[PDB]
Amino acid sequence: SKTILVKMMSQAGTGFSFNTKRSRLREKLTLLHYDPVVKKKVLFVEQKKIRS
Amino acid sequence: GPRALDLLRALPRVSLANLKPNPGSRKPERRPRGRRRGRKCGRGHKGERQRGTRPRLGFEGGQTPFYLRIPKYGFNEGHSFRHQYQPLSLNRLQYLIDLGRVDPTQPIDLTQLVNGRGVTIQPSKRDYGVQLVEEGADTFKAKVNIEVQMASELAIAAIEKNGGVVTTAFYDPRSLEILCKPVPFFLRGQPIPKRMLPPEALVPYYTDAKNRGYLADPARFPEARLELARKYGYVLPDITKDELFKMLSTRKDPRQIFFGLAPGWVVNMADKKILKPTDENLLKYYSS
Amino acid sequence: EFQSIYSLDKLYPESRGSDTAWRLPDDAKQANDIPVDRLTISYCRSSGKVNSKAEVRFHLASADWIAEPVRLKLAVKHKNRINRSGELILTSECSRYQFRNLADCLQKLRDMIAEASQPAKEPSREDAELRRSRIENMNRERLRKKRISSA
Amino acid sequence: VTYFSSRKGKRKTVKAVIYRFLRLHSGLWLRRKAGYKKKLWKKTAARKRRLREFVFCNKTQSKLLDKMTTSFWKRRNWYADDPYQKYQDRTNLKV
Amino acid sequence: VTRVFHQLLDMREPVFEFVRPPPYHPKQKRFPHRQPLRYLDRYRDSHEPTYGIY
RNA sequence: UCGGAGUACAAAAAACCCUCCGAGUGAUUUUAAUCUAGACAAACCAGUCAAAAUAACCAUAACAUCACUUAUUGAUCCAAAAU
Ligand SMILES: [K+]
Ligand SMILES: [Mg+2]
Ligand SMILES: [Mg+2]
Ligand SMILES: [Mg+2]
Ligand SMILES: [Mg+2]
Ligand SMILES: [Mg+2]
Ligand SMILES: [Mg+2]
Ligand SMILES: [Mg+2]
Ligand SMILES: [Mg+2]
Ligand SMILES: [Mg+2]
Ligand SMILES: [Mg+2]
Repeated sequence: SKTILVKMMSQAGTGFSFNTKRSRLREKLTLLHYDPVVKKKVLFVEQKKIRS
Repeated sequence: GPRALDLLRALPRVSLANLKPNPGSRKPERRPRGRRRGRKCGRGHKGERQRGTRPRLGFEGGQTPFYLRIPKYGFNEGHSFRHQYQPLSLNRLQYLIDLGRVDPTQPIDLTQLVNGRGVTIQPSKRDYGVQLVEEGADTFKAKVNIEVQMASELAIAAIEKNGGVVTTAFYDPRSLEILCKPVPFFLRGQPIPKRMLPPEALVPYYTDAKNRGYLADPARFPEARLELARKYGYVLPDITKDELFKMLSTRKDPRQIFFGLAPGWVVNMADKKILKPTDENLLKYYSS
Repeated sequence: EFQSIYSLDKLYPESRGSDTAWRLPDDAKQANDIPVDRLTISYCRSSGKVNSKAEVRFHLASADWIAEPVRLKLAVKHKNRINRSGELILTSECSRYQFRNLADCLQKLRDMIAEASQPAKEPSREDAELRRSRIENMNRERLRKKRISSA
Repeated sequence: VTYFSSRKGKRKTVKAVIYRFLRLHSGLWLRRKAGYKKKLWKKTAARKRRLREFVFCNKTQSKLLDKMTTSFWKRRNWYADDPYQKYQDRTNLKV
Repeated sequence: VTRVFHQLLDMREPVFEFVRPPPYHPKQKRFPHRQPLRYLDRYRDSHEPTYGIY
């Protein structure tokens, strides 16, 4: 079992990306992070795969 | 006064036979001769010490050096193109006037400051003039018409309180070298060239009336001057009613370097005469 | 007498006289706020942290450059700064240069008058100390509820 | 370090030092932490903050870098809008 | 309370304030080692820049 | 190369081609912010903690947890990606 590193972009329109380690067999991940640009919790979705 | 001169009458005459250097001025040299400095001469015993083949400076013996394991960042990125301004404090400006180094009767600009040994400008080291700082704004009681290359809000307010005039002008390094050292330029036998325009980066600074820019619209100066007077709570003097209004209103054309001189003029210092061109193309080029 | 295509006369044709830049347009701003000639300005320098204390003192009752409703609202809100003799005292300690200290006092005085001048200006706020102040005030009203003949 | 050059005979400088160090007029040198751009997802929030901070160099490192650069970089510079302009001079140093 | 000092006691009202001790800092070293750039700001006397001979 | 126990009996440090265990990652969601006093550690490079303050959300909310929890990792340059 190998994990995948994916970059998540904010859904608030601001440009903010933080990488998160994810299991390969899992589907697309969607979290609730906290971007300082808007100073409020906003939805984050998986955008790109960078490292395995 | 010099009571030691009385002692010299009794002592013999001073000649080359009896002269001694000041004690301690010449430390003696140590040569590698004798038991002490001998058989090793202060080098060591074997290795790269005694044979003089130690590595370069900053090499830690195969290990990555300290100056190579630090990531590059731009601290001196483009430093050779950043503009530098020599600071002039109002404490020093007051000091120069009190000692007669400069005079407020005559208009003061960068040239008069250099001749007064107030500030030294090196055009080669990317110096674009003198900036006025507000270190001595509280004790500034002089009334001058000073022209600098950069000014602060408090420095301008302090001068305008006494009834002075502050104006900021831009000088190209080609022109600034001529301005700071006029006499050496006049000995090069070349016509006075036009002063170049500020670059696109420095246009807003010299165009706004808040900085008293030389290229600013004069109609907005009186309203900008009163804003400073209101802000700092000092009554704005009526400069037009002073007897030195003609001197205080003197300015320079943006294409002009010195007071009363024009581009294209050749100063023949030997004959104390000024030469002027006559051709239409020469006059147009030096006046456009 | 030298003129070029970049001269001020040829760049701004509307204003050409050299006396234009030194006029005094008193008519443009006739409000004449803060007539500092009637304000008592005192400077006290403390050298050791070096700062210049600049204080502005004036009589609130006789200050005729403010309206009557504004004059009394200053006393209601800023009654903590009012001296015994009715002299409103404002003090600054921010900058070392006394020019900036006096400028800060004038700007602070403008804000005091500006917010008090507007009848509709009545902002409110909630603070951490406001919560306990309300609670300690509510608690002392519990004991006050008894109503029997007093002295 | 070339103590004596073959063209003018003066003392050369090492361009590696200037590209990654800043010299304040007080003698202190400034540098970035090593590894402030590598594997950020792996490091904690506190560790990333520590690596993003400017740091000073001790006496031996400061003395070493003064013998590797010429005297042009030790001059007093008055830059316009320089963030480090206020850090040039030392103050209240009781040694 | 204010009227008591003025009308009754004929006294200028004294006003106090709660003053905390100043923050503690270590002795300043000539060459700070692995310290942030803000190390100089702790021992600064005033934020107004002070020019010397200039 | 990195961690734990003994050698190293009671502050720290302390070696061997010395004696025994491990690590070169998984599981889960509580997805873990910004800024700064003072310190441990250390040749250097690195590593660690951390009050106050600000924002987040019970509207006066910062330790991600578990597996001996301790180790689960790599400096510049350079290259690629949105910056
Ligand atoms: K010897
Ligand atoms: Mg010797
Ligand atoms: Mg010798
Ligand atoms: Mg011998
Ligand atoms: Mg031998
Ligand atoms: Mg040997
Ligand atoms: Mg090797
Ligand atoms: Mg210089
Ligand atoms: Mg220690
Ligand atoms: Mg806290
Ligand atoms: Mg290399």
